[PDB]
Amino acid sequence: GGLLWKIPWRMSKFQKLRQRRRLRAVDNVVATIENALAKKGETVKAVERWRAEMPTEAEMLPKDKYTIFDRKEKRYRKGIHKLPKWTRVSQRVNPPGY
Amino acid sequence: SKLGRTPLSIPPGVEITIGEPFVKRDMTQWKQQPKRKITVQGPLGQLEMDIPDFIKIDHDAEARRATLSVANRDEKEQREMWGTTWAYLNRFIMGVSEGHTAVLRLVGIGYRATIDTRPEKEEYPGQQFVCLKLGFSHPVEMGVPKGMKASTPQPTRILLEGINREQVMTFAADIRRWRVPEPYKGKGIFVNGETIKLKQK
Amino acid sequence: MKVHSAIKKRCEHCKVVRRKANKRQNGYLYIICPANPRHKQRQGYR
Amino acid sequence: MSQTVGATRLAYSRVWHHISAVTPHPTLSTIKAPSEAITPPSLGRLASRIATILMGKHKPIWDPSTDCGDYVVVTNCAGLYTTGHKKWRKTYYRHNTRPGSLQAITMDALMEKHGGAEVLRKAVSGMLPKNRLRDKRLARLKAFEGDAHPYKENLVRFGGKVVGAPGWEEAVKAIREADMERL
Amino acid sequence: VKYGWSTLPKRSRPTRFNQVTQGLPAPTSGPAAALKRREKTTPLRTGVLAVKKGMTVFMGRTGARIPCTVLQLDRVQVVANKTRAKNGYWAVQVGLGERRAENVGAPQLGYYEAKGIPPKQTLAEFKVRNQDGLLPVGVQLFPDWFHVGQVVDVRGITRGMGFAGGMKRHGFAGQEASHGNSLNHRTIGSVGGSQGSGSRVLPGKKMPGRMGAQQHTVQNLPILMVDNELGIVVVKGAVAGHKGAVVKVQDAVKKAPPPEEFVEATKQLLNERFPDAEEKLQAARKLHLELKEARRQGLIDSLIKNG
Amino acid sequence: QSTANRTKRMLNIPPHESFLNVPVEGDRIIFNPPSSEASVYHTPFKFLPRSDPRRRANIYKLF
RNA sequence: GUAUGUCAAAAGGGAAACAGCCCAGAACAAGAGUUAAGGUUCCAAAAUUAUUAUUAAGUGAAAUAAAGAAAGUUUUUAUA
RNA sequence: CAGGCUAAUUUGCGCAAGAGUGUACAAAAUGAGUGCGCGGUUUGGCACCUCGGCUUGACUAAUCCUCAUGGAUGCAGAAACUAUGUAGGGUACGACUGUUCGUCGAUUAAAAAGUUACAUGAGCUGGGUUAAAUACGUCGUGAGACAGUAUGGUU
RNA sequence: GUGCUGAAAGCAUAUAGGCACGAAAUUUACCUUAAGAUAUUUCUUAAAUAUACGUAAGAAAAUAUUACGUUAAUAGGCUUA
Ligand SMILES: [K+]
Ligand SMILES: [Mg+2]
Ligand SMILES: [Mg+2]
Ligand SMILES: [Mg+2]
Ligand SMILES: [Mg+2]
Ligand SMILES: [Mg+2]
Ligand SMILES: [Mg+2]
Ligand SMILES: [Mg+2]
Ligand SMILES: [Mg+2]
Ligand SMILES: [Mg+2]
Ligand SMILES: [Mg+2]
Ligand SMILES: [Mg+2]
Ligand SMILES: [Mg+2]
Ligand SMILES: [Mg+2]
Ligand SMILES: [Mg+2]
Ligand SMILES: [Mg+2]
Ligand SMILES: [Mg+2]
Ligand SMILES: [Mg+2]
Ligand SMILES: [Mg+2]
Ligand SMILES: [Mg+2]
Ligand SMILES: [Mg+2]
Ligand SMILES: [Mg+2]
Ligand SMILES: [Mg+2]
Ligand SMILES: [Mg+2]
Ligand SMILES: [Mg+2]
Ligand SMILES: [Zn+2]
Repeated sequence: GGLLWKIPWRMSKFQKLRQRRRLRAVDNVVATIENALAKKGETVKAVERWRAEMPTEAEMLPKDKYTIFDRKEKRYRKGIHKLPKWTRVSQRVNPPGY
Repeated sequence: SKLGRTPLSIPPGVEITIGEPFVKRDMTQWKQQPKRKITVQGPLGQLEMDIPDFIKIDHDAEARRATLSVANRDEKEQREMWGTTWAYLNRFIMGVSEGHTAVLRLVGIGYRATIDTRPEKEEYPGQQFVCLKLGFSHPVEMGVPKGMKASTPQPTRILLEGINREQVMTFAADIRRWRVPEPYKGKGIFVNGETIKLKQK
Repeated sequence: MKVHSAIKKRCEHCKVVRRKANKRQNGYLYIICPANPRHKQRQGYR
Repeated sequence: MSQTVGATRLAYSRVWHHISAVTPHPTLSTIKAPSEAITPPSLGRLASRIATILMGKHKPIWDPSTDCGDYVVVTNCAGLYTTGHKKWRKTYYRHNTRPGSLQAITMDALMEKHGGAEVLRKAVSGMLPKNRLRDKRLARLKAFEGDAHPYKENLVRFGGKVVGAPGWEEAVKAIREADMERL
Repeated sequence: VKYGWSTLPKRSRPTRFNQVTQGLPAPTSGPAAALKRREKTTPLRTGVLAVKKGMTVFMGRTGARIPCTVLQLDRVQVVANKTRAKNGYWAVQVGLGERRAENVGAPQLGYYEAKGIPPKQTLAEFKVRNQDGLLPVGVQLFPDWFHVGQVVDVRGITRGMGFAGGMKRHGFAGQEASHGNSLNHRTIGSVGGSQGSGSRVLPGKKMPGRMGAQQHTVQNLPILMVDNELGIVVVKGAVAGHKGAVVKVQDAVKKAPPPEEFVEATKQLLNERFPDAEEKLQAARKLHLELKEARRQGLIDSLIKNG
Repeated sequence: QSTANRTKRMLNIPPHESFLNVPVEGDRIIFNPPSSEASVYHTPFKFLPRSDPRRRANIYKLF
């Protein structure tokens, strides 16, 4: 193509820091909701599903925090900043093996 | 370095003088590394070198020995110069005591060498000039550097002598550069037993 | 001399060295052999 | 508005600062330990400090429209400190719009024709705003190859002690102590 | 940058503060470096100013016929000397001819007044190698300054041609003459490439313009005849300019200097023909101060009527 | 810049570091000798009369 | 074709310059106000801010050229 | 038509591996079918967008000559082969063809290529292509047509 | 491309360190143009100097450039060769 979308293949240490904090912030929203309901003895299927198949920022590997799965790439990995609205959508899990 | 650890046996007559660390101011460099001036004197002559300061020399007089050591073996630069500085000293000691020699063999029909004087091209008074007839339209004349003695026991053999090995072997290579040995007949100038494998025909 | 991107030893007398490296250029990897001068190789172009 | 009503004579005056390219600089050097390893300021790190003085951005009254910059006398530019192999592998280019007339030269070859002063002028020049004050500000940079320069009497002083001299900080403190004996 | 790599302002003078005696490297640029890289090519002696008088042939006593150009020396004098201490290079300033005082300006009238030399017509500097090439001020240079067989370089101004087209000025071939060509028989044709080459005419493009009236040097010309009575120096070959124009003759730069015995023999003739060059110069310098002081005070009229 | 608000931010110069170390839990008086020329109304102690009680050790000594 | 969004009909900040990407939806001003994306040696507002390692090639530093070669270097795991 | 995107293809190249040829012996030379790439010269795809010669250059380097140089059971010398540096200068004349291209004659150290709107028509040329005229062949019931041919045709 | 010394790595190595050879390319040199610091025991107190005008030209589209103007051979005429 001749139209230039200058998007670097890797992120800067500043974009990574904000990513860690956005993943950390989401964990606090879920924990705040889960703790508020536990005090009343209630549960929500969405929360129970999140805490079951989604890790916390402290439990994620750097590769899972800054990259995503892409079957079209050489090594099946791709910069997470290449996902649409990547700063406002949740993305923490990739297929096993990649 | 297994060579640097090896002590250096100072034969009789040879005297090693180690100076104190000094730095000469250079206007183009912000920091010059200190160096030590080592003078090896004896019968044939005297030689001097400037070694880095991280190389420590324990000169034993009554025992006539001198071992080298470095301040940090894990540094690449210190390891390298440990063996290099040891090798240079071993040559300085054996050169001021016995002297280094190089033999050049001239192979070919019409290859001759003669030692004479050329007062018109002499760089210093009494400079000897090795004249070589090597099949060229013109004569090849080379002046021996100050500090060496050249001779010709036979017309097809040259003998160089001096206290500095780097100066002797460098001059031998300057003469050999006129006729490098060829593989088809063996014609050329051979230095210190240098040989060349011949060809089929 | 043979210039290749994949230089390899061809006998027990071949040696890998990096020559012509100085304060201006990085140099080249060489295969030098005192036995056979047909083993001489260089990796990289000027 | 009270903070600006007064005598602005000395705020807009041209101060003559001095720096040596060979003296170690604990602030501008990257190595900070041990004390014997502290280097002088590298070419670009020194140039970035100078461009700030030439612009006047160290002054609390700074404004980009006003030319409130100072002078900077640099000495010992022959020992300009550089890292890696910049001295022999960095190239400076030049063209005059004529195809084929591209002029190239290395740093070591430029220091042989015009000395280390020109290497520092080019580095400071590119760090200044690209406007009509760039040539004036760059002209106030006084770069010399050795210790001799015609401004040994212009350098700022405090009690007769030039800034950067051995005991210039004691001369300054002695003057302020005697300045508090008033209402 | 205006010129070259140097961004230094044009009013700054830092040269005397960057000295080699202080341990600094010798620069590759500057007067000292410029002279050093021209020591082998700079002549040892000075030259002479001569007037091109015409061309002819030199007939040899055995059959030789050599074309040649005749250059006459008309009262060639040494007017001034240049030194490194004062100018940054060695050179001798030589004069030619005479000129009416009224046509000479007051600045030049006082320039010759301090030297004891009559006002000249043309001045020119000849660069020498070292301080041995400087000559006494006020000595006349004759054709014997050169010897037969001496190779010299001749510098002059070429014949002017005015505005010249592309054929005469650059050797352009032109275009066809009959096979349909329309109004473009002597024209330059295309002046460059299209958008892909800059959409502009490139600098240095060869175009019509003025031609000639520029300095031109012919190197390695032998001297065939030397006659002092006629004051001519016959050199082989052709020389730039018209008859009656002044040219500069000097030893060739691409050839070895003349023998040392000859360079000294010529300097020895100047001392014999002008043994009072220094006594007459200092006397003229002394008078200049007296007249210069009178002009300052306004009493010059007195010093004129006394004699 | 495009607006006066943006021009004010690009020309911003921070306050003096003395005013940045603000206090907490209460008020505070600090010694802040400015880098400026003093007015002629700051009479030196040598020009004060012997009766004037304001004569007193330097503020540095009062701290 | 399908799903989602933007542009189209959306200015503003970031991406050197930029219809479609990352933020964010311009009623008008004031403020060292609080922030987003994005950044903080100089051009140019903000760190020459701290910690641990690697690289010596200006590699790289806001658009990853491949297979491959190799006494470049570091680490780990076996081993003499 | 040109420019842009693309690179299947190319009369454009490189690297890797090495069946095999080289009396012997893989790598002097040679290199099946292949793999990994570069490049933007050819023929094409898309549809963002509706010739040749002469004169005069500039630039690239993947080099025909000239300069330095490694390898060469297959470098005795000479000449040539291959390869590494290197683009300063040169690369001409004629016959045929509208020709770039190509074929040929005869010299030469050599008679190499490419990009630039397949450089250059507000600088020239108009032979080719080329509207009106006309004929031939073929096609069409015909008016006419043709990637045909021929003579002529406001630059 | 070709070396000397020589270790890291007891050897080897033109690898680090210390020295060197080496091309129609480069740089210098050479030539022209531009640049205009500087020089002269230079000139100038209302000038030095320059221009205009006239005779021209080593110059020439204009312009510019280089000479001369009676204490003068600048152009023309005349005379001689
Ligand atoms: K004067
Ligand atoms: Mg584009
Ligand atoms: Mg004329
Ligand atoms: Mg013609
Ligand atoms: Mg006509
Ligand atoms: Mg343009
Ligand atoms: Mg234009
Ligand atoms: Mg619409
Ligand atoms: Mg917008
Ligand atoms: Mg940026
Ligand atoms: Mg703030
Ligand atoms: Mg700032
Ligand atoms: Mg880079
Ligand atoms: Mg379209
Ligand atoms: Mg060979
Ligand atoms: Mg050349
Ligand atoms: Mg075209
Ligand atoms: Mg056109
Ligand atoms: Mg007709
Ligand atoms: Mg080599
Ligand atoms: Mg060894
Ligand atoms: Mg060796
Ligand atoms: Mg010249
Ligand atoms: Mg006219
Ligand atoms: Mg007359
Ligand atoms: Zn081998």
